[PDB]
Amino acid sequence: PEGPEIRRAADNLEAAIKGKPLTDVWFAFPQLKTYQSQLIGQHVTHVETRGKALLTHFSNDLTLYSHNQLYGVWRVVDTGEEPQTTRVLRVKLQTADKTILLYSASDIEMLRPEQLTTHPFLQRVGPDVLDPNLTPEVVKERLLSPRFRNRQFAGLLLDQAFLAGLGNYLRVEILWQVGLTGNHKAKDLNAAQLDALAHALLEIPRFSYATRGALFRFKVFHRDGEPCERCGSIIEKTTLSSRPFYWCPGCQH
DNA sequence: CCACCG
DNA sequence: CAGGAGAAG
Ligand SMILES: [Zn+2]
Repeated sequence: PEGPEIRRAADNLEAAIKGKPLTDVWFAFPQLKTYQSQLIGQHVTHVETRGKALLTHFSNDLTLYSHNQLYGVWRVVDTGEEPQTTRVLRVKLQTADKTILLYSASDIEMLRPEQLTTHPFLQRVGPDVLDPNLTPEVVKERLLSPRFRNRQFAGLLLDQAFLAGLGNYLRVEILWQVGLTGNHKAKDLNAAQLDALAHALLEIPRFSYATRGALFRFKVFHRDGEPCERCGSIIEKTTLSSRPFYWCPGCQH
């Protein structure tokens, strides 16, 4: 689950419980139990996302930080319901009609307002690809900036200090869209390619967010052994940056 | 380069 | 049941 999927989840958490008084609050972790009574009768004011970090803001200036990594997932249920699952329950935020449940995530903590800028992940993250205020022109500047112009794309497009919310499927899909392998740096692109990359870094995540739940589809991710829809070569699966990697040898260079 | 499910 | 599927030491 990458930025698009986390923002879709956050939207569903807001539809379920934004603004509604909490009738019960439960945390599995011993260090979070102290906040249960403190949050009963408060409400979620909004669910913010910064890339894959999810920030559940409450009406008393606390914010729950959660990060699902590769395995966490939120579920929305009617209050009192809890469908059988083998997953470990980590957070329950309950209101009169709907409850939200966080399963499996291990990175969960309660933040005071000052920590929204000093928490180690929140301090390092770059601009979010789903932020409508972030433009292709600003992404082009970021690519060409001294800080990032010499970085290889293979790792750059996984690094949340560059653009928050990109993960491996988005890396693979963006590089195929612009015809590039991961072994390039922004300093070496021509202006047309840089512009194409800047646009794709925003437009593919935004299209996935809008339509994965003309609709988003994978062009190469998990399509090894299939013909590329652009040039017909057979898509390959390898590893890149210690993660799987999908690409087309006929049209990515 | 710690942390559910062929 | 070792190893595959976001991020930091
Ligand atoms: Zn191709």
